[PDB]
Amino acid sequence: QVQLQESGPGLVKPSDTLSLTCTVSGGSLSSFYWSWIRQPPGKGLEWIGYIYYSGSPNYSPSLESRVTMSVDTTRNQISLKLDSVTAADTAVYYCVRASRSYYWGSYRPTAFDSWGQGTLVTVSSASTKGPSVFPLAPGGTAALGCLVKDYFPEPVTVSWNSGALTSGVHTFPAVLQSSGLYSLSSVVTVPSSSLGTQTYICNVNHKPSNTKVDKKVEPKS
Amino acid sequence: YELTQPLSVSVSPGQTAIFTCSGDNLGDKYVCWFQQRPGQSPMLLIYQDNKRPSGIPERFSGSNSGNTATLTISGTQSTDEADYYCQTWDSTVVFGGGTKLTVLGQPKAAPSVTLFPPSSEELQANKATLVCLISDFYPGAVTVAWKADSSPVKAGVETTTPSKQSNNKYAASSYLSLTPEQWKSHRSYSCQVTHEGSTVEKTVAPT
Amino acid sequence: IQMTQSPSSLSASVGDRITITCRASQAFDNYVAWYQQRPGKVPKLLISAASALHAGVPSRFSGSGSGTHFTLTISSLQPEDVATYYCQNYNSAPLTFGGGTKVEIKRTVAAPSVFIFPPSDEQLKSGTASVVCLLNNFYPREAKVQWKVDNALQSGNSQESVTEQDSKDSTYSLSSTLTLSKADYEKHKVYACEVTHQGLSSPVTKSFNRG
Amino acid sequence: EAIVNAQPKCNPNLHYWTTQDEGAAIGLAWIPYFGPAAEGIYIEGLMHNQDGLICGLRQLANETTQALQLFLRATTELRTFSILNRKAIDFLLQRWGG
Amino acid sequence: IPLGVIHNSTLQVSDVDKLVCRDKLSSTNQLRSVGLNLEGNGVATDVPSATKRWGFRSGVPPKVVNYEAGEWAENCYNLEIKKPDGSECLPAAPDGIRGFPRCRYVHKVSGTGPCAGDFAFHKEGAFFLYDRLASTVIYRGTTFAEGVVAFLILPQAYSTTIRYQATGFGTNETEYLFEVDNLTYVQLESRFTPQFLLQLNETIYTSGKRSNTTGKLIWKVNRSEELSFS
Amino acid sequence: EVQLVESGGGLIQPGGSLRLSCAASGFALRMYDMHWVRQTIDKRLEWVSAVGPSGDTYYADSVKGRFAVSRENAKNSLSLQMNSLTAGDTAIYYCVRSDRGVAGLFDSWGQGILVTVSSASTKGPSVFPLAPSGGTAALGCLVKDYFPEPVTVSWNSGALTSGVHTFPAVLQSSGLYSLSSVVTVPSSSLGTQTYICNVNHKPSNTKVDKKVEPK
Repeated sequence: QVQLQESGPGLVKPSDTLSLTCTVSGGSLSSFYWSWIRQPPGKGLEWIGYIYYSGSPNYSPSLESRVTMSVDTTRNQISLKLDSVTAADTAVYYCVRASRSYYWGSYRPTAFDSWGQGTLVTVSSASTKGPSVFPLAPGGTAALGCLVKDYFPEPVTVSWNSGALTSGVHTFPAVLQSSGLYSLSSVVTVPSSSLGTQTYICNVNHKPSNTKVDKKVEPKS
Repeated sequence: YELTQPLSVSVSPGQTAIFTCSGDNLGDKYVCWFQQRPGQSPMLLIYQDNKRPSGIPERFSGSNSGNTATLTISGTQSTDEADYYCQTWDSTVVFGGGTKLTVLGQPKAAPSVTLFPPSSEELQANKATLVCLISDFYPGAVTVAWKADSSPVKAGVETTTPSKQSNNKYAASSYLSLTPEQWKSHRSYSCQVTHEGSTVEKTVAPT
Repeated sequence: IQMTQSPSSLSASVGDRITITCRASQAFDNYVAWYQQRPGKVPKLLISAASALHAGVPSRFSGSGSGTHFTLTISSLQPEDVATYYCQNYNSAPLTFGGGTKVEIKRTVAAPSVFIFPPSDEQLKSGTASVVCLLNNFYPREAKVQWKVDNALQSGNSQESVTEQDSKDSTYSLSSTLTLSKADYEKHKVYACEVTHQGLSSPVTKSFNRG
Repeated sequence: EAIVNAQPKCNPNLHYWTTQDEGAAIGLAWIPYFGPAAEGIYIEGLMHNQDGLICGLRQLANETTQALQLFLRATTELRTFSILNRKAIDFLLQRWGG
Repeated sequence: IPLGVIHNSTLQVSDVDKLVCRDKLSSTNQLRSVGLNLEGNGVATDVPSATKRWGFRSGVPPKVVNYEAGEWAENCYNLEIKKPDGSECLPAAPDGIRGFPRCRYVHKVSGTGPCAGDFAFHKEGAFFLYDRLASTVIYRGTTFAEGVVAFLILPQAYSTTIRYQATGFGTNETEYLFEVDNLTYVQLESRFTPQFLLQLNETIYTSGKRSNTTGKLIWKVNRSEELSFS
Repeated sequence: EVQLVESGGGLIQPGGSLRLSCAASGFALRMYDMHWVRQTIDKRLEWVSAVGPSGDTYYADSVKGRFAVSRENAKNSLSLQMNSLTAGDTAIYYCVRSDRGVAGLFDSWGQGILVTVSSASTKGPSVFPLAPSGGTAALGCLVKDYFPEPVTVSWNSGALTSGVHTFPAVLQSSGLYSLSSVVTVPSSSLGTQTYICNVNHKPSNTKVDKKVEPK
């Protein structure tokens, strides 16, 4: 099965060159067109460009002077480079497969038929402020959690017990403070009897500042 | 060249939702439709005007002629709630602005509210945050106010927009930032969540 | 174009399973029929399309095969199944039948009741004399019937006939008929039919003296 | 001239089938190994009787038969496909000379 | 062979020897060969009369053309019939030739008759439409659709089978039965929509008049009235 | 229900002629292909000929050019003209209905009729008693020196069937047939119960009823 994986969500400084890669696994690169498509927060979709392994890349007229794409057939990878980056370039970037067929007197892309999960690129200068995470202490159910405070930029991901704990887990979208910094919370709901019968550890990943935290939440009301 | 989609389309449960996508001589081009559920990647629904990939049920159909392409969903479910995008190829790729699908004549669910006091660890760091987490409400709109004792709090409040949840209810969060002295100087603090004209309030106290 | 069957005959106990094979030379999209002919009776269609059971046939009958090898199986052999079975190609040319496979029940050995009959006076009147020896309701069919006339063992002047296997008790009956001229008959005294059979610990002799 | 449908009836819709699952141009849908079976390659469509078009058609389909039959009689090859590349050649020859 | 020409929705009938300067033909792609069915002209589809339409004869070799796009059929037919002593009536279907693609009803007429003639042609010119190939002869055990072919020059821009048993096929004294059970059948009084034959199907497994190892042949006469034969 | 009744058989000289007829009931000839199938002396089954409702005739090569098959739909009857006969045509002949639908599938069989081709006269049988002599007693009739086949034998005009064994005929060196029919009876019924064997030999128009007395 053909899978698409974008590099990893995180930071780029304003005016810098954004560099992303998409790694394709269970299948050869050569049979498809490959595109990049992005989505700024709360907005629609914007095509950046596409490339065929044996062809020349074509780019959007409005990004043409700032963007390039490349393919590495031996690493099974597609790259994207985007120059002179600003806050308007903060977005989810998707690696996107496009099928190739003959119609209307040429080989042409036919459909954006497979999309990656996307990678969130946040553009910013506030020296990658990492999060401070604090424990949130606990009918028939108790709620406990962790507060992920004053980090910047997005994104942060959160798991519990290294992903072993998924049931009753709710991670909230971050708030943007007047400070310009972000905060979010993650909580797990457990039944009354379950509470205290095992460990609860909050795993916070802030890739833009290269930090990770395991805050153990002591089950004490 | 630009593709025009309405901002919003609504439908009654189990009935037919129709999306329009218009552009100058759109019928001369091939149109694809995509679905995007909240927090998820876009997915191809329709390509070359009316063709379905595997995985796309027959109740989804596409058409394109003249200056208008349509996407039609029969037997629409609330699980079909998503943003829907029209797309074609001119001299370059062009996407419509997207149409948000709302399934109406849905029941209602009151918000669940959990309020956390500042942690001992945060207090020892000489900071204080009250955390009001709001979940499982429908429709997805709430207003949040804070009180110190019986008095309204203006400053230090940060609130998120509500966001679609896994069970397809909604969630939001609100934070109140205090100094440790402010926290300890009052007998209580309250988070007040108003949903569809009625209010649930949770209260915490320094103990 | 040529149907042949194997074996020519087979034996099995009641309740046992048996299989008849029909070999086709050339192939013909498996249009093979099976027919049952009970002894002294008219053939009846059993199976078509190699495996399609017909009217009134018990489910213990099954057919299979393909191309040119085809088979008929009985899963619980019963007395009323004793018969000759024919395969036939139909829906093709030429229409030909297998040579048939004869099915018999394997049982113990029920000794024959033996009876002897002197010639009637009416027959003697005609200048000929027939002596009849009857072996009744025996199994297996194999029997040794020897004629003795005044203790010589008589050659070449007797003939046998055997019934078909009885549809009730699965037994056979046999007649042996010794034919002499009237003069020859009156030339001797003791007439004896000696019967040797698996069910007879020793041979049984039925005799009479002329007169 | 133009044709005039003269059949006893004409069932004016044209629910048609034709060759290509032409979104079979994706995945491995094109690899003979993978893909549709003998009866999945076709695509449907409905044509309405816009103007005399379809009745016209059925009437043509009727009118041609005679000649197309005589043509077949003349032909020695068992399966004839060439007829339209035939006409297309005839057509070119026509506007490249007489 | 005449050539259908179409602008917008207008259908002219030319040839090329009459085509005017700038009926702009710029691609081989604008050339299509269509296969429509007699079905959609009025032509009945009652198995008896549809049968009555075809016939047998030898000494005339079969021919085949190919059509690119067909028409959905309400009715089709499948012929596995023979002459009294085995011997097939119809040839087998040579490579490439398959069963017509779209039928709502397939009418599998199993049976027997006399076959005076090596092949069976259509007695009005019509072609037997198979999978993208139109023949002048019916091949054994393969579904088809009575139809006729046309040639165009465009502008620039599940199923169910019904079984039958029949006798003296080629003859004038033919007799048609509708096969419902391995041992039960019904007499075909011509005027009989397939929907109706399938309603008889339903009302027989429901009612219960499907015989038991003794073969019956009922006769409907129009919840209704079914009699028996003898 | 379906009944098929053959007639017109018997004994004939080689090179001679016979006409078999078959009367059908319970269906309708128009609806079936009709066949003739024979069982020769080696008990092998052999398809002989066929005719369709329109009268299209077919023959096994072994009888082709010598046989002629025909039918009358309106009379629901069929016939087999058998000419240039040979000893190899000696057989039981069956009128047979083939499944309407597919050809060669023989779903209905007549009773069969004997045809013998040989140089030899018709001859009525002599019928002699086989007199009984213990719980069970046996008695019978000897049916000797007749020609050709067949004969029928009954006991007490069919009233007595139990324990009856009628043996297949044997050809004697004289070229005439002979067989016996026997019946097992309670020995205590002898002297009081009358036993008569009924013998019919149609080819010779011979009919004998023989009373079999004890001793």
